This record gives sequence, structure tokens and C-alpha cells, in this order.
Amino acid sequence: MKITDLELHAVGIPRHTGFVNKHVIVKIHTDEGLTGIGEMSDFSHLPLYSVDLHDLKQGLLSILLGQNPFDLMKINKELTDNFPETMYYYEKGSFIRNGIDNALHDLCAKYLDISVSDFLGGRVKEKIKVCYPIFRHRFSEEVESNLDVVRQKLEQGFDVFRLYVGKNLDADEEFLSRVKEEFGSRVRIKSYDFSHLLNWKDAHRAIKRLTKYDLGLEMIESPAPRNDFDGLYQLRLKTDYPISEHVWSFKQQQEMIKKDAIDIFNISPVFIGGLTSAKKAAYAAEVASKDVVLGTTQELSVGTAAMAHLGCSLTNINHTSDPTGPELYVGDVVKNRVTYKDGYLYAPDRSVKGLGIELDESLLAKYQVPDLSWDNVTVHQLQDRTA
Amino acid sequence: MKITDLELHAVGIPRHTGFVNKHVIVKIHTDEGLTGIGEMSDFSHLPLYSVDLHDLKQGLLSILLGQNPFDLMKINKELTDNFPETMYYYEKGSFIRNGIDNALHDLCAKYLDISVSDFLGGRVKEKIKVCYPIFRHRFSEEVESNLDVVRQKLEQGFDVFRLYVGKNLDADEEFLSRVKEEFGSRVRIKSYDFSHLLNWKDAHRAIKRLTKYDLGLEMIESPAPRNDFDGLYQLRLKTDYPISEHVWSFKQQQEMIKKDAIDIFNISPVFIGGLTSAKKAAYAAEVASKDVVLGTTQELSVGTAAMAHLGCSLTNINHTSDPTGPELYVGDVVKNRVTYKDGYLYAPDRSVKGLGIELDESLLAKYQVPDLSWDNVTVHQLQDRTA
Amino acid sequence: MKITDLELHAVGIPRHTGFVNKHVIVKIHTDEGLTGIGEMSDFSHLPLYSVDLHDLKQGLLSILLGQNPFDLMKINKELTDNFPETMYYYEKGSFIRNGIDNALHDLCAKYLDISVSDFLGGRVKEKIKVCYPIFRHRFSEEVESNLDVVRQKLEQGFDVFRLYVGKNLDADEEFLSRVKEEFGSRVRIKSYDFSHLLNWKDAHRAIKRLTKYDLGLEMIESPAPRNDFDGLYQLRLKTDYPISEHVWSFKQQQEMIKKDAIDIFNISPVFIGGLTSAKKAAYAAEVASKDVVLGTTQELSVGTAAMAHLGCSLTNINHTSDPTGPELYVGDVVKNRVTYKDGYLYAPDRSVKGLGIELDESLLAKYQVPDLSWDNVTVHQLQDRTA
Amino acid sequence: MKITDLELHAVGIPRHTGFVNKHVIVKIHTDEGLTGIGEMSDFSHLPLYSVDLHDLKQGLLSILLGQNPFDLMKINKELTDNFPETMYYYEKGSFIRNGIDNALHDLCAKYLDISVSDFLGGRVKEKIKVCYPIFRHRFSEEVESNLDVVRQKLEQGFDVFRLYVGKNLDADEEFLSRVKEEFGSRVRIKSYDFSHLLNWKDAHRAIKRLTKYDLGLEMIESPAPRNDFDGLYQLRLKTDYPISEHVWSFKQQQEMIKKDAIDIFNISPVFIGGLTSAKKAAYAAEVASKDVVLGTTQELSVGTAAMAHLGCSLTNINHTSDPTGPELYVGDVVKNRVTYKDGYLYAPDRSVKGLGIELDESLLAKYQVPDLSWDNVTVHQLQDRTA
Ligand SMILES: [Mg+2]
Ligand SMILES: [Mg+2]
Ligand SMILES: [Mg+2]
Ligand SMILES: [Mg+2]
Repeated sequence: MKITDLELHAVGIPRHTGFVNKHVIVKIHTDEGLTGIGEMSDFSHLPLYSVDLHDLKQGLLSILLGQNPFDLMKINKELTDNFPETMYYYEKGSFIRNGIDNALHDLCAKYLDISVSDFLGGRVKEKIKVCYPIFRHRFSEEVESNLDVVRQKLEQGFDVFRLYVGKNLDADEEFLSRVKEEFGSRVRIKSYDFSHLLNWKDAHRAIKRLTKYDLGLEMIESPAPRNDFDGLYQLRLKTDYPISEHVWSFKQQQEMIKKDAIDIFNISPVFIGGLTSAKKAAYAAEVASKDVVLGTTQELSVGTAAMAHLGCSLTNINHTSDPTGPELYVGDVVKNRVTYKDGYLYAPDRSVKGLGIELDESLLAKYQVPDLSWDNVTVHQLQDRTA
Repeated sequence: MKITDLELHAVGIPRHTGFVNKHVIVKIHTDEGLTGIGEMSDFSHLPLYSVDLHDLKQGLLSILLGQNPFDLMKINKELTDNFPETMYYYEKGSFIRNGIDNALHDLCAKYLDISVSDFLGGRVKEKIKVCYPIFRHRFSEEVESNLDVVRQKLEQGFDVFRLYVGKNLDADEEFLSRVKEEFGSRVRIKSYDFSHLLNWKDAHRAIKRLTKYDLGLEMIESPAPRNDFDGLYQLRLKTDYPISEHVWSFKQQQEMIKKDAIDIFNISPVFIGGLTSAKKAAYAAEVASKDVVLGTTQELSVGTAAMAHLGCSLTNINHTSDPTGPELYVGDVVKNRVTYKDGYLYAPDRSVKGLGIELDESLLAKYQVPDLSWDNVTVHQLQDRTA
Repeated sequence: MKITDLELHAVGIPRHTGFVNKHVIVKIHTDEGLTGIGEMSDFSHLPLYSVDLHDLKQGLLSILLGQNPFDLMKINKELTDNFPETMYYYEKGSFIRNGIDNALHDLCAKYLDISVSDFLGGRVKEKIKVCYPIFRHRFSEEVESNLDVVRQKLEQGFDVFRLYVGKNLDADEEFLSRVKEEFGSRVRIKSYDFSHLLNWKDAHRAIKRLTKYDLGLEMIESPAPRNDFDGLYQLRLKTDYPISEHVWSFKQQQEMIKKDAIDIFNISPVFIGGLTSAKKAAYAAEVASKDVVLGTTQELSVGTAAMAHLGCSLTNINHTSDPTGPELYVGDVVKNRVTYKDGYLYAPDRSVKGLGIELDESLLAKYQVPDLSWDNVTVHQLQDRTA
Repeated sequence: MKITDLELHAVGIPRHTGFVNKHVIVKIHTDEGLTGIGEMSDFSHLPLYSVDLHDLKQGLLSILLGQNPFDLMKINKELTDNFPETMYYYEKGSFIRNGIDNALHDLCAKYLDISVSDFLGGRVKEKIKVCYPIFRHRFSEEVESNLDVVRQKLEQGFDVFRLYVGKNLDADEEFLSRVKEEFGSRVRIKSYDFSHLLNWKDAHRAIKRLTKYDLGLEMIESPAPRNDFDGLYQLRLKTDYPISEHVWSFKQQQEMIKKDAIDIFNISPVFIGGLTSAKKAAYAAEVASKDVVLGTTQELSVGTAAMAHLGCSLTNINHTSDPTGPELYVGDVVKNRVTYKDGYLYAPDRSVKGLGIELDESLLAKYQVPDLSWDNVTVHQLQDRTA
């Protein structure tokens, strides 16, 4: 059993918010004809440059060609050796490793005729509560529109959301006020995400005024600059609400643990390099008796299926998670998208081999994009995921 | 696919040193007729009391009955809930969880017709260098005999050993002197193990005089009392040689990491609760960029096969490990013991499904013991594994 | 005065060691016809992926178009906003910002008819002592060859070198022994560079044995993993020799200062984002009363000219620096390379406007490369700069 | 291009408050006839002794004679070597270095026929919000008068002020109450300045009662004794409002950074030694991701012009600054004072070469003073700037 070829299909898929993300669907071929599919999710984050996929294919084939897909530890080591962890939230090399590693999980699972679930430790639950995102307001005039989103998604079953805040505290507070005002306890906003936009003492003042509205608030996320472990700690000591932060590298996670800087570790395959790396981060968190939430970069059904399996295998997830990609994207690349019911992400059928997903070549062709080049976008738009 | 029954076979197997250990071979039965075998290795450690196996079977069946053997995360959680981690090196509950978890790995692997290796991440190497133990000298008159052991095992292929020290520094030094004297660089003693017998400043003085003899010394092990994280740290700062310590609980490992108390994490399934728990500890160590060595309690071929698979899957093992059970025990319970060649433990045939081991009912019956009751043994003998 | 267009010329230039690096020569055009030239130096470092220059041109033009080249603070802010600092040594976005910022310095200087020197604070000296690099030995058989290099460069005027160590301590020591042996005090090796390959306690042991040879040793560089501020500190407390480390981001530099983790801050434009960013790092170091050495990634004459001006403006450089690119590369892209005499890098003629360098279109065309795609190279080769 | 002579013109200029300050206007002459003008601002601060200007001219000429005005790094080094930093807020040597360095910027800019702005990094903005000062009340009877000042300056365009507090908390509170009472939200008091008069726990109690009045409060300044880094830290942890402190020396700034003692670094050329030193402090603050406010000692138009250019070049100024000298002084020494409109300090015309200011010899002669000798003044008056 050995890898013989690799395919990288770039796609451009807009969201209902109008923001257009580019992803790369991965295909790993073997000698026995079995193919694994994966996803390098959302390359549309800073820095403002793009990876050459023709070159990337050679590099990855160079690493993978002839390897036994079951040597995940070995292969992941070589992937990390060629794509070092950078201590940065959106390292494109992490998205790359993720697409390879999750495609390998698909490949291995299909080969054994089992669900990726049974290759990750099984099930602890069959679905995980998630939340729909309301992107940050920079102006008060954006509030009304986001209120329609709440009203609309709530009707479709999502009773839990999360709010990106920090750029205009007045608009943030206005939105929260309007929500409480109109839906009362019908809607919950499980977290206010600062996206590392504020220094901790500034986050502290903002947290203090935003938490006047507690609609089932579960955590405050990224309330300090990237890698400001000490800032996170001081803030963790000053706020009653749990402090969550994303895990984008092992070194960074080690440091937050040593400093006891946070309460909840937001782990998501795409930012840490894949399912193999996510399990490592998750287990490190378990060993440290730390809570975990399944974060997201908002991925397509292939990626969401992968994280769904992993998510339903974790025993230390006691809060609402964030993957709602398929609901946010107007398009997708599979025959049947992962399912969301009542604000819950369902783990794919445990009977279906592999990821429990199937590619739709017509959709691939439809959303096909020549490369990962950027479009006219502003820094603010990239940070807020707006258009 | 569901568990229907459980069997616990107690065996008494003496070592060439004369010390007699009791183990429990595990059998987990399923509805589809597939059975997984495991090992609760070496119950012959303090405290001086024994577990009732009739009662234990009911308790474990109570947890396992009807469960899907693939729900390792779920099952391990319940096992931990019923057998809490105690922060003690020889918690018998850990040996118990270990036998269940490794039998589950055997069961799952057999079911998918693959080697436990392919269920643990694959292979990074095919064998791991190990060392033969020379138990501690309490009197100078024990030296000559242990020299015969070195001479004899060296001839059989083991060129690396490890020495338990601390009770009689004169005898320790005498042995080391005699070895260097007779074998020169032909034999290596990769570590001096204090077994937590000394307070750190005492270990420091002992380390200082013992390290006059460096026959390829790789680490100093357990040079501080159990759980003395600060003592380990101070000592780690005063010694050039790496400091290794056993991982017997997640809380304990978390603390050694936060304090950066050691250089090498000695991880072994039996002391942490099984393959699932060992992978967690191993990954926590990887996330912390810490070195790892595969420790041991000296197990039979069933247990050694399990650790062998795990060992050959780890990427952060850069020193000599310790599992040499089958070489130390006069007896075993399998048709073909795991193989040792040139001081290397070979991972079982990757083609053979499961653990790659086969029980020999005649041997089970031969070494069969009514229970895990103790024999006339002294505290010193239990700490040193002597007779 | 405003920017109207941008040009990115990729070149492939091999070294005498055989390693082939790819660089990008930058041209920023203005409405008044004045053009500034810059250099995005050495993209041939991990991670193993490449940036699309067609896309990059649009992104950068998007930021620069219409801007007044004199608004360095403003422009650098926007550059950082689009290419966030990642806490990683070889962030390609940093190389990119560097090429833009140094071309802007060239543009502004030419506009005022002055040397970039007079735009950076003037001169403190006219030349800076540098050292020629001897790349790391992985095998003893590589020693003889590197000895020829020493003998040969020494004859050409370089009496100071630096050695990359860490992978084969025996070969390192062998080389050092042979040098001392053959040249006595004629040659100096100002530093042993570990390239973050070892954990600090391991570096400590290595440092201890390598420093048996002190041929004018000035510093130990990168003796701890990337961003291991605490490891650097502990080591700084255990070694008499100064500890130097590269500055690859402001956050990272801030942390090393707060922890007093090192003795010498190795600052180089290419890794921190340009001359503007390097001055900031340099001034931060001055405010902290910390020593500074001008590091390097080994750049062409355009980049070397830029760093030369900056280097001769600093008052806190009291050790030998590292930029010897033009001596290491078989080719270059200018009419007259920067000059090295007696192991000193000379700052370009202070009378010549701009960088004091001139592009040679024929050379640009000669070493022209279609893109920044990778060639068959190994991880080891990328870390050691060998072929 | 070389310096040939120096002139120091002492002037005495009273404020509308009646306090009389002495300044020294600087003139640096060159061989090519180009002259740079500068300002050693406000010598009227403790300690109670004065510098001999005849002697000072010899000393400075001794340092400057024959030097190339463009060697700012070199010259500033020599200036610091002759006028060491003392860790004291009002070190007269700092005022001296400032006048020389800013005159050198004027000289260099004129020489290149550009604005000092284009010699400091360009523009990030064209004006900076500033505040008018209300000096501290020692008695309740001083309140009414200061209320007239608010009412009057507000009418002239200044809607933001700052209040010096600490000696009579009752009068402080009375003033604040009266302001809120009469102007509501029309006037803002961006900061309460303690002038290091109180120990931190005392400042904490005072802060607690004064902040009952929040008229757009932006920061609490100098709430701890001079150089009490630990006191600033403890207080920074107990107050929600940002803590700002002046930067009077590199060593002091380094220490506040290492201890993370404050939120806002108040940087002003006069207290740190000039534009060159201010940029260093500013960049150190940028590298540390710390906020900055342009402080002041209240300077004439020459000095205010200099700081204006620097201020409009900084990217990390996100609060209201303090330079309002020309509005506070009844007299000045230029043909056209820097302009203030709507509480904003405007950067001098970017088209005018140099500082964008012109000396008025008649005014120099008018406010001419024989020396910097003191007049009958009390300690309280010197601390509060009252008469
Ligand atoms: Mg995303
Ligand atoms: Mg044992
Ligand atoms: Mg380089
Ligand atoms: Mg003053």
C-alpha cells in the first residue's frame, strides 16, 4: 500500500455575507487505486500573498511519494520538517499540512472500510453544539442587517451565535442590546471574540462593558494580542468569564499551559496542521486538565466532516463549538453537505467508510479557480471576513 | 460489535534473579466471537495488599459490557472515572486500566485485520534500542554476581544496561569500576536509577561521585522523591546529564512540564493506564518539545508486544529504552516471545493482525496462580526487585 | 512625488558551495521618473512552498500605488498590516517587506541626491568587520574541504570566520582542532551557530566541549530552540561566553529583552522587514543597553549595500558581523559588487546617491528565473545551506 | 559640510498664568553658510541652580566643531557621553542635548531643501489632538479662576484639557465638579497628573475618588514617585484607566517595559535629549507594542514645531497629547507661531524647508535675558508652574 500521486483542486466559494474564500481540495492516490480526499481550508487570511500550487504539488509529492499512508506519525514529522510551526494564527503551511493529514485519514479509513471516527478513538457523542457567527460591526449601520441574520438563522434552528467585537464598542453594545431586546433568552451569544485586536488592559475595559449583556455568555476569546501569554494570564485573573484562545502551534500551546494563561483551548485542525496535530493538542490539553472547544476557520463539507469526527471523539469539550462552514458558504463541493439540526453539527454516518463524504466533480468544476491569487480586499475586510 | 464477557487469568512467573512477579492476562470477548488479549503487568509492587480478581471482573464487566470496543476515548474515560489517577508510581488501578486498554487495541486491530502498529500511527522505526537491568547492590558481595550477568548478557547481544543505585554508594561505585575495568567501552550503562530513594541534594552528591564512571551514560533517573517537582528542577539545573522521571499520572506530568523539572519523560503504558493513556502522555511531551524514553515495569510478551508497537510509533525517543521483560522472566505465556537482537526490541510482524502475539494455554495453566496474594517479601526486596 | 509602478525580477544565483538561492530584485517607479531598487533576499529557506510573484505585484502595488515614498512610517505600517509578524525566523513576508523598504530608502536618497547613509543617521565608522561562514559538518569527511575554504579565504583577506555546529559534535570538534592545529592564532572563529537545533541543556553540553577551542570566540548563537526565551536565559547564566540570537519579530525581541535572555541581539534587515524595521529593533536594543551584531541571510550586492549603510550608522556594534553574501555567491546583479578588504565590509561611497549601487540588466537577464519554485532539496540541506 | 560656530540666546518669556520661563534658542553655523536653529526648552524646573552659557558654548563647540551635521548617531553619542542620562525627569543636560539635536535636524533638512518631517519618516497624519493644561489647585479659592480659563480656551477651540492634581484633593474634586456642572460633555479632561507627588497606594485612593468625574478621561499620569516601577505596576493592575508616565532616560524606559509598569509612554524630545533620542524611545515603545503620547515641558514655537513633525510621524499615538506652549506663553521668538485649530497642533507646512519656522530677531532681542539665573520662586511654584 503506497502513495503514487497527488491532486490539488483550487476552488473559490463566496459566503452569504459576500466574502469570497479560496480553498484547495486534496486527492491522494495510491497504487491499489484507493484515493483519499482532504481539504486545505480557507487560504483567504493575511498575509497578503499566495502559494504556487504547481510548485506545492511537487514539494508534497516529494514528501509523500511511495509512503505508506498508515505512517501518520512519520509522515506528519516530515510535513512539519518542511512546513515549520511559526507561532502565527494563519500560517498557510498549517492549512497545507491539514489538507494532507485529513486526506490521509480518509484514505486509511476507506482502506479499512471504517469511518474516520473509528480511527480517532470512537464516539463520545453523536453531535456537537455549535454557533453561527455574527461578524464584527465597524459602524452602527451594520447592526440592523446582522439582526436579520440572527432572526433568520434562529428560525432555521441556530439558537446559539458568537460575536466578533473590538473595533467599535458602541456598535457591539448596540447589537447586543438589540438582540437581548428582541429575542430575550431565545438566542444565546456564547462568546465575544476580540481577534487579538486589543492589548489586555483595553480588552479588560471592553469586556467589562460588553458583559453587561450576558445572553448565555460562555467565554471571551482572544482578548489579548497574539502570543501575549502574560496578558492572557492577567486577564484570566481579572475576569470571571472563561478565557479562550486558539492553538496555532505546539510551542504556543506549551507556553499557555505553563503559564496557565487561559481556561479554554480552542483547537481546530486547520490552524494546527490536521487531525493528527489536533489530537496531539487535544491530548496535551487533557493531560493539563484544560477545557477544549472545537474552533474553526469556516471550512467546506470535506473539512467540516473531518473536524466533526474528531469533535465527537473528545471528552473534554463542555462548551459550544464554532464550525458552521457549510451553512455560511453559498456553495460546497460535495453531493451532500454535513448536516446541522437545531444548532448541532452531526458527525457523518459512522457506517460510511472514510470521511463519510463524497466529492461532486461538477461542483469542483463549477467553483474551480486558476490559483489562490488575491482579489481587491482591505486589511479590515480580511480581519473581519466582511465585504 | 459489542463486548460480552471478560476473563482474568492470574499467573506467577519468576525471574532469573529469583524474584517472582504476578501478572494477570486479560481476555475481552465480543458477540461476534472476536477476542482481544491484554496484560495487567507486574502487580508485585508496594503497597502490600492485593486486589480480589473475582470482584474486579464484575466491576470491569460492569463498565465494559455492551460497549463498542472502538470507543476507546469513551471507555478510557469510564475506566479513569472508576480508577482515579493517584499521583503514585505503582497504583494498581493503573495496571488494571492498562490490561483493559491494550486488550482493546488487540481486539480492534484483529477486527480490522491489521497490526496494532497501524492503529497507533504506524512505524517510525522497526526496533528500539533497550537495556538490560542490573538491580541495586546493598552489599559489596553482590557485585561479583552482577558482573557475571553483564558478561553473560553482553555475550547474548545486550551491550547496554542500566543500574539501580542509591542504597550503598560504595557498592554502586565498586560495580561501575569493575565493569569499566573489565569491559572498557564494550558495555554501556545508559542510566543510574535512584528510585526516588534520595532527597535531591543527596542525589546531587551521589550523582557527582557516580558520574566519575561514564560508560555512555544517557540519563539519571528518579533522582528525587516522588512528586518533588521542585527538587527535580534544582537538580536539573545542577547536573549536565539529562534528568529522567516516570510519568504515573497526567496531573504529575502536567506539573513537571510547567516547572520544566526534567529533560526526559519516561513513559510506559502500565504506569499511566494503557496504550491510550501512554499516547496522551507522549503527545503532551511532544507538544512540550520534551524527549521521551519507553520505560517499563518488566512485562511478559503480551505487554511487551503492546509497548513495542507504541515505541516504534513515537518520533521523540532519542535514547535507550527499558523493556526487557521476556529476557528477564524464566517463563512467559505466549507461543513465541517478542524478539530481542543486539540489544534491540523488535516490533511484532506488521503483517500479523492485532498484537502480533499468541497465547499458549498450556503456559497459562502452567504458571496459573489462584490469586494475587503476596509471599514473604521484604520492603527492600520489593523496592529493589531482589530475592 | 508618488509611486506609480513596481517590478519584481526573480533571479537564481548559486554559491561557491553549490547551494542555489533565489532572490527578487525590486524596482519602485514614480511619476517623476525616479526609480528605487531593492532586494527581497534569499527566499530559499523553509517552509517548502513559494510565493506567486504575479499575485504579489498586485498586492504590493495595491498598497504602494500613489503613496509618497517619504512616508516610511505610514507605508511600513501598511506593509506590516498586510504581512503580519509571525515569530518565525524565515517568514517570507519579512523578506518581502525588506525589499520594499530598502528600495524606498534608495528612492528617497536618490531623490535628495544623498547616500542612504545620510538618511539613516550618518556614519559612526566606514567599514565593519565581518566573518566568512563555514557551513555545518554532518560527516567527518566534509572537514578537509572546509579547511581548504579557510586556507583559501584567509589568503584573500578574511581572517575571521564563524562555524555552524550541532549535528555532529565530533566533526565540529575535528574541524576546530584542525584549524587551531594549522593556523594557530592566524584565523578566528567568532561564533558557533547552533541554528536552534538543540534544547538548551543539550546546547550547554555541546558548548562546554566545543569551547575547548577558543580561536577568538565572540559569541554562541541560537543555542536554544526558536523562541525559547527561558532556555536562552538559563543558558546565558551558565555560559561565560555571550549568547546571541536573531531578531525576527518585535514581539520576540520584546520578550528577549524583558527576560534579559541574551547578550547580543543579531539584527538584520531581511528577517525583520527592512531598514526601517531594523532601525527600530536596533534602537530598542540601544534603549535596553544591549549589544548588537549585524546578522545576515547572505544577500546580493543590493541588499548588502543597504545593510552596510545601516551597519556603519550603529553605535552599539562591538563584535564581528556576518554579511558576506557577494563573496559567497558566484554571481551578482550589479556592475560593481560591494567591497570586502581584510575581512571588512565597506560602506558604499558616501558621495554616490542612493544605495551607491547600480543594477546590471545583462546580469539580471542572465540569472533570471521564471519564479521562486523549489528544486530537489532536502531538509538537512535547507537548514545547513549545503548541496 | 561642517559645523563652524554656535550661538546660545537666552530668553525670558512669561505665561498667561504669570509664571516666567527661561529658554535658550540655539544656532548652529556651518562653513557653507547654512544655519540650523533649535531650542533648549524651559530651564525653569528644579534643581535650583543654573548653567553658565558662556562655559556651555565652549563645551558644545568643543564637541560639534568640524563635525558633519548629518552624523546624528555619532554626534548624539558624543552628546550623551558628555551629558550622561541621570534617571531624573528635569535633567538640564537633556534640555541641552535636545536644543542641539533639533537644531541639527533643522540644519540637515534645510540643506536638503525638505521639511524636518521628511527627515523623520514622513507623515501619518497632519495634526495631532492636544490639550490645554489647568495647573494644580492648592486652595479652593483658585478654582473660580481656572474655570474662567476653561470657559475662555474652550471658546477659542480647545475642548480638551488636563488637570494637575494631588496636593488638595478637595480642590481638585471641586474643580472637576464645577466643570462637569457647567460644561457637561462640552469639555474633556483627558488626564489627571499627579507629578509623582504621591506614593502609589495614596495615588490609588486619590484616583478612586477623582475618577468619580470622568469627562473623557484618557489616562492617569505619574501616579507614583519618580522611578517607582513596581509602584506603577501595582497601580496599573488596580486601575481600569491607562497609566502614563514620562520617559526621561533609556534605562528608566527599559525598566518600565521589562516590568510592564505602564500602559502609555509619554515621550517628549526635551526630557529625553532631542528628536533623535525621542525617536529611539518611540521605536522602543513600538517594539514593545506600547501606546505613546507626545508629552511636553511647554516649549516655544521652535521647539513645538520640532515635536509637531515628530508627532505626526508616529503611528502609535492614540490619545490626546500635551504640547500647547505657544498658546500658554504671552510671547514667542518666531515670525509666525505654530498653529492650533480646534484643539489640534498642526505640523508646519511640509513644503517649507527645515523646521518650517523663522526666528524674529526683534523678538529675540525683546525677550533677551543675560543668563539663566533664578528669580524668587518657591518649591511649590516650581512644581506647579504657578505664580
Ligand atoms: Mg477562516
Ligand atoms: Mg515492575
Ligand atoms: Mg539565507
Ligand atoms: Mg516645563
